[PDB]
Amino acid sequence: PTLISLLEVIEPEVLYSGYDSTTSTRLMSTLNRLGGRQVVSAVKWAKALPGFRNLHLDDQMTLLQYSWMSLMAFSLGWRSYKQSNGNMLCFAPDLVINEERMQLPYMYDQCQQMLKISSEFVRLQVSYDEYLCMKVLLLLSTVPKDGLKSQAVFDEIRMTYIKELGKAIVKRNWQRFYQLTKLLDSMHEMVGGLLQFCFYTFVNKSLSVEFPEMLAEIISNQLPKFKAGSVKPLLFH
Amino acid sequence: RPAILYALLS
Ligand SMILES: C[C@H](CCC(=O)NCCC[N+](C)(C)CCCS(=O)(=O)[O-])[C@H]1CC[C@H]2[C@@H]3[C@H](O)C[C@@H]4C[C@H](O)CC[C@]4(C)[C@H]3C[C@H](O)[C@]12C
Ligand SMILES: C[C@@H]1C[C@H]2[C@@H]3CCC4=CC(=O)C=C[C@]4(C)[C@@]3(F)[C@@H](O)C[C@]2(C)[C@@]1(O)C(=O)CO
Repeated sequence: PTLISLLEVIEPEVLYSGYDSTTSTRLMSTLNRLGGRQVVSAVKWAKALPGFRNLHLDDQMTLLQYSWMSLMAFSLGWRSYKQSNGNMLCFAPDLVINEERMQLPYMYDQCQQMLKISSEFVRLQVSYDEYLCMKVLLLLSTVPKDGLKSQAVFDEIRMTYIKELGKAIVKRNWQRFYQLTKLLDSMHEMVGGLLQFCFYTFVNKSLSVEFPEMLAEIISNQLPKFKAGSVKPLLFH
Repeated sequence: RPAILYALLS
């Protein structure tokens, strides 16, 4: 039973937004609603990561808390790549963001950078096995500045998943590896933008943007810790 | 500290 095929089976299928595509604020207040469920599904995916359950409770709370946006963003890139060849933002099959709702206020800004991730997938022609393998890493790419409460366990699991990207790349070695680790690095760079934009809409209550209790709790915790800056991303460069 | 997230892994 092959790891890479096993990844293929657990990867979440895409949620629908179930949206009435007939306002700059509903549009955001929908995406958060959706997002909350995605995070649910990404947690079930998390539990069903080989070796993930190896990690200690806190660390799991943490890795998810820290990389959650990242994974969400990454996969949105994948969708937008496979679905419109980089052309629109595809959140769910019903909710496609074209150039018309990009002109929706507030909104141009954050969405360029969601398309820029996808742009990376375009330029690089990433295969599916590759995608899966990297995403596993994003989960293990964002960690506290002050160690991890199972640092040895981690380092092993993280390595496992790299050797795994090795196999995945070989299937399609070692001039290409560079490029993708440069992309795995530049995620923390580009996600850090969305996370900000996220915290804005969150605490500036006078924008009447809604986030489901799921997202609510994770952000309200994750917010102060990230604001001071207790977070070091594991890079390759 | 996040309630739902927790009850997931616990
Ligand atoms: C990526 C490089 C180069 C070696 C390699 O093997 N790279 C692929 C070549 C081409 N193929 C993939 C097709 C292999 C063909 C052989 S085949 O088996 O397919 O016949 C890999 C291979 C072995 C790796 C070290 C060890 O891991 C352990 C340790 C992990 C730590 O975190 C950081 C330090 C250290 C020493 C690692 C550094 C680096 O990360 C190395 C040199
Ligand atoms: C610009 C930020 C980044 C946005 C997120 C980008 C990543 C993402 C992918 C999805 O497919 C579903 C929801 C999310 C997780 C998201 F789209 C929404 O939840 C809204 C979001 C946080 C944001 O729009 C807000 O902070 C608005 O509240």
